[PDB]
Amino acid sequence: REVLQLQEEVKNFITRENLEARVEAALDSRKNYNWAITREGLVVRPQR
Amino acid sequence: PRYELALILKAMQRPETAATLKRTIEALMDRGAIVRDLENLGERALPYRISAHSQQHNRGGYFLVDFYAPTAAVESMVEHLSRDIDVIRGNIVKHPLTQELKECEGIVPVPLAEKLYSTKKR
Amino acid sequence: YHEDRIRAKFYSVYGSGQRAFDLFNPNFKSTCQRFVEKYTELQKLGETDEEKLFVETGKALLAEGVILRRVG
Amino acid sequence: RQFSYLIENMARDCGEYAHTRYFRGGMLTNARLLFGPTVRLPDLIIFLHTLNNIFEPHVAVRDAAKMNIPTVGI
Amino acid sequence: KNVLKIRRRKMNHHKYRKLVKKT
Amino acid sequence: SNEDLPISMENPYKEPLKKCILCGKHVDYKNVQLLSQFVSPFTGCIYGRHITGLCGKKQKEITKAIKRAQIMGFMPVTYKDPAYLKDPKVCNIRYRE
Amino acid sequence: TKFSIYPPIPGEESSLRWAGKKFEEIPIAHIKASHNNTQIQVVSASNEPLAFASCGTEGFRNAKKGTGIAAQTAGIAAAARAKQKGVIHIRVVVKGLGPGRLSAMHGLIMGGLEVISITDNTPIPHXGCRPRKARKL
Amino acid sequence: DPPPSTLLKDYQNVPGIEKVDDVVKRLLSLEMANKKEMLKIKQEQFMKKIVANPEDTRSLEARIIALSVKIRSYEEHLEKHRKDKAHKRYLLMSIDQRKKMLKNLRNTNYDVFEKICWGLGIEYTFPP
Amino acid sequence: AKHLKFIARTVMVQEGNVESAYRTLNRILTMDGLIEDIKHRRYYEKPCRRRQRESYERCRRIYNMEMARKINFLMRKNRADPWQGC
RNA sequence: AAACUCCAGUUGACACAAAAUAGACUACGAAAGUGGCUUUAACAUAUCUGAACACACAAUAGCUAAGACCCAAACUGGGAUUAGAUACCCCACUAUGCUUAGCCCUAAACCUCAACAGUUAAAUCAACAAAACUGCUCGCCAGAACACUACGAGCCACAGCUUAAAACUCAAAG
Ligand code: FES
Ligand SMILES: [K+]
Ligand SMILES: [Mg+2]
Ligand SMILES: [Mg+2]
Ligand SMILES: [Mg+2]
Ligand SMILES: [Mg+2]
Ligand SMILES: [Mg+2]
Ligand SMILES: [Mg+2]
Ligand SMILES: [Mg+2]
Ligand SMILES: [Mg+2]
Ligand SMILES: [Mg+2]
Ligand SMILES: [Mg+2]
Ligand SMILES: [Mg+2]
Ligand SMILES: [Mg+2]
Ligand SMILES: [Mg+2]
Ligand SMILES: [Mg+2]
Ligand SMILES: [Mg+2]
Ligand SMILES: [Mg+2]
Ligand SMILES: [Mg+2]
Repeated sequence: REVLQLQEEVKNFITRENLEARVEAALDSRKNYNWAITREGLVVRPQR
Repeated sequence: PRYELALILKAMQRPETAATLKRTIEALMDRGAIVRDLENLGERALPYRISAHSQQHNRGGYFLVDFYAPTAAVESMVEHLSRDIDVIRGNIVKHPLTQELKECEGIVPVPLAEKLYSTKKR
Repeated sequence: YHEDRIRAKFYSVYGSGQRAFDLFNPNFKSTCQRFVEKYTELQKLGETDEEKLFVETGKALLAEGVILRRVG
Repeated sequence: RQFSYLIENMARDCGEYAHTRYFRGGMLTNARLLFGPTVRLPDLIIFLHTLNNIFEPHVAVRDAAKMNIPTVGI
Repeated sequence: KNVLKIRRRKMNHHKYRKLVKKT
Repeated sequence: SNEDLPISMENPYKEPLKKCILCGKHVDYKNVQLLSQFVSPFTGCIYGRHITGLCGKKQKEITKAIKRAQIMGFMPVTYKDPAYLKDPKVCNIRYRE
Repeated sequence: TKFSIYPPIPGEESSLRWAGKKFEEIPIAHIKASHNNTQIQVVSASNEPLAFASCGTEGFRNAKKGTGIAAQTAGIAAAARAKQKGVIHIRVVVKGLGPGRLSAMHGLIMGGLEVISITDNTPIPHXGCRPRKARKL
Repeated sequence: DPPPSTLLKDYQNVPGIEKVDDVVKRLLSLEMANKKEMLKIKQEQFMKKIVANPEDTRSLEARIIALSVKIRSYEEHLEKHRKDKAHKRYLLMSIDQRKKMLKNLRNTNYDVFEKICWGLGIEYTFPP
Repeated sequence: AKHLKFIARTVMVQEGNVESAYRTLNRILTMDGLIEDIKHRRYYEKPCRRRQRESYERCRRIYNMEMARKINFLMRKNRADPWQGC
C-alpha cells in the first residue's frame, strides 16, 4: 500500500522539464506553519 | 533519505529570485537528488541582523525544499550553498514527517519516594 | 461490585442530581440506585448489550417522573 | 477531648472510675509514691481510645502490661 | 571521619619529593 | 455460597490520565507562533515545565525546536517577537503582580 | 484605550507621543552602574552626545564614588547639561547592578527630566569569557 | 557489497514492484537508504548461502552471521575514524564473543563449523 | 547587538511613576533568574562548586515545598478550641 | 596604592575561545566522562562468573613538535598589609588551558557500598551511615608505624608510574 501511494505522488515531483514552471507557481502561493494553542488544547490558526 | 532545506534567500526581485531557486535546485539534481516540492513561506523581516558575504541583511525570503537524496550528497550540497552569495543562510535537516510519533496515553503521576531512611528513633 | 460499573457511567452521563443523599436513613435509595435497579431488571429480560440496555433504562425513569438532566 | 464528659459521667453512673486527662508518668508503675503505699491499683482497664492526641499508643497500654493488669481496648 | 591518617601520608610524600629534588 | 461478596475487578471510577495541551500534536520548528508561547516576553528565556504545564516528552521537543529555529533565522533569542504578544497565555506566570 | 508596559514597536504605528515626538525620537540616557563608579551619558535618537557626567567628574574619589550620593549628584549634573539643549523626556538604559543603579535615575528626575521607559542592557553571556577566580575575602 | 540499485529487504518481496517507475525503484533501493539497510541484505545472503534454514535466526549459526556483519561494519567505521576508541572496544569484544560461539559450535556440530568457517572466511585459532 | 533595540527588558513608565516601574523591572529579572546569574558570573564558579550549590538549592526547594504543603494543610486547625475545658 | 590616561562612554564592523534560560528534567556511556545547532557513521553478547601471565581505554596536571590566542592564569615583577608575608587583597604578564600528531597512565578515579539471581518473614538490628539477609563466584584485607619508602624487575615513562619488603621502636593505634 505504501508503494502504491508513493507511485501516485511521484508524478508531482519536480523535474528538469517542469522546474521553471514550479518555481513561478511557488512565488505566487504561501504556506503557513504558524498556529497557536489555548489552555483547552484547541488549535487557533491565524486569520490572514 | 528524505531531507528538508530551510533556505533564506536575499531580498531580490522576482526575476532574480527565480534564477536563484532554479540555480539551487539544479545543483541538487546534479548530486543525485529527487526534488519533491518547493514551498514558499513569504518574505519577512529577519529576527536579527545577519551578515553574509560582506553584506548586512535585514530581510529575506523563506523557501522550503523537500527532496530525496543519498547520505553522501548532503555534505557536498552544504558547500555549494556557502559559495552562493544570494543565499543568506541555508541548512539541511531530516524531514520531520519521516519520524513517527508514538501515541501517548497521558501523564502518569509519580508518588513520593518512600523508605529512603531507616524507621529508627533518631 | 458489579453495579459499580453502572454507577460510574450514570455519574458521568448525568452526575449527582439535585436530590441530596441522606446517609442517616439506612433504607435510603438514591436516584442513581433507582437507575441501577431498573438497569439490572431489564438485564434479566435478556438484553446483552450495554448501550441499548443503558439507553432503555433512562427512558423508563423518565416515564416514572424522574428528572434526568445530562451534563450536556 | 470530644468524649471526655460522656465517659466521666458513665464511670460515675456505674460506680466506676475514669482517667480522661493528661496521664502523668508513674500513675501505675510508681503509684505507691504518688498516692500511698497501701493503695490498690485497678484490676481491669478499659481503653475507649488507644491513641493519644499525637496519634501514638497511650502510655498506659505499656504501663498496664508492666503491672500485670489486663486491658480491653477499642 | 578525620584526616589524621591522611596528614601523616601528606608529610611523608612532601618530604620525599623534596629529598629527591635535593639528590 | 453468598452472592453479596465483592468481586476481583479493576477500579471503574478511575479517571483517564491527564494530557498536556500538545498531546497528539506535532511540534515543528517553523511554527514560531507556538514556540513563542513558551518564552519570556522580556528576556526570551525558555520557561520550565512547572510554568508551561507540559509533560517531559513535549517540553524537550519545544526546547529542541526553539534552539533550532533561533540559529536558523526563524526566531529571535533575546526577546519575544512583538507580533505574538497578543496570543492566548498558557503559562502560569504573572510578572506585574 | 488601556495602558501597556510593553514599549511601542517601530514597525507598528503607535498613538503615544511625548511633546509631539515619537518613541524613537526621544533621547536616551545610558547609565553604567558599576561597583565602584557610575557613568551617565545622554544621547539623541541619532546617537549624538549631549551630556556626560560621572561620580568622579563631580569630585568624588576612590570608595566615595560607589555610593548613592555620588550617583544622584551625577544624575543632577547630567540633567542640568541636557536641559539646556532642549531635553525633557528620555529613555533610560541601565547597564550593571552597582549601587548607583537606582539613585542615578533619581538625580535625572531632580533635574527636570521625565523618564518614559526603563531598559536593562546588563551584559550576560551565554556560556563567554572565563571570569577571574573567586576571592578568599 | 550489494549494489546500490538493489531493492530493500522489505520491498523486494511485495508483488507488482517488478513493473513500476524507475524513480520509484530508485527511492526503494539502497542508494536512498542508510548504512544499516545494506547490512540487513548482507546478512540475508550469508544465511541462504550457509545456513540450512534461513528463517530461524536464534540458532547459534545465525547469531555468528549476524555478529560477523557487525564486525565488518566496525572495521569500515574505524578505517575512517582511527581515534574513535568507543567503537574500537565494541570491535574487540565482538571478535571475542564470536570466538566463544565458534568454540561451542565446534564442540556440538563440527559439520556446520566447517561450513561457517568457509562461507564467512573465518579461521578458528586455538588460544595460546 | 544584532537584535532590535528597546524591545528586551524594556518597561514603560505609567504617570511618571518610576519607582513602581523599577520594582516591576527588578521583579522580571529576578523571576527569570538573570539577577542571580549575573551575581555568580562575577567570579568563576568551578564545576565542583556549581554542582554542590545546585544540589543544595534543589534539596532546599524540596524541603521548603513540602513544609509549606503541610502548613496549608494544617492551617485549618488554627481555629479556637471547640472543647475548651476538657 | 600602584597601573592606565593612542583611556572611557554611545554606535557600527568583528573568533581556530567558551557554550545563559530550558534543567523543579534525571537521560547516555564499561568507567573516565557527556547539557549550543545540523548532517554522516554508530552505541558488543539469547545463562552467569571470569585475567595483577595479556589487550583496549582512562578527568586534570605534565612532556615532545607545529600552530592559534578573546579571557583566565601557576611562575615572576610591582603596590599594599604585616614584627616578618617568599601568603591571604590589587595590577600586569608567561608556561598552561584550545587545535593537530605522539607520549605520560595518576586521583577523595569515592555513590569509599563488587558481578549474576532472589527475598521482606524470622534473632530486624553494637554505634553512626544509605534497613536487615540468603545462594554462587571472583578480587581483596589480617596491630600501629617504618612505607603511596629501600632493593629487584618491567615500561616511548629518567625529580617518573606499577609491583613491594626488612631491621630497630611502641602497647597502643584506630
Ligand atoms: S501528555 Fe501525551 S504528549 Fe504530553
Ligand atoms: K565520594
Ligand atoms: Mg566533620
Ligand atoms: Mg613522616
Ligand atoms: Mg565475563
Ligand atoms: Mg580486572
Ligand atoms: Mg590521560
Ligand atoms: Mg596538553
Ligand atoms: Mg589577562
Ligand atoms: Mg611581591
Ligand atoms: Mg598564553
Ligand atoms: Mg590548565
Ligand atoms: Mg568522579
Ligand atoms: Mg576502592
Ligand atoms: Mg567482578
Ligand atoms: Mg601493618
Ligand atoms: Mg601516588
Ligand atoms: Mg616508588
Ligand atoms: Mg628501584
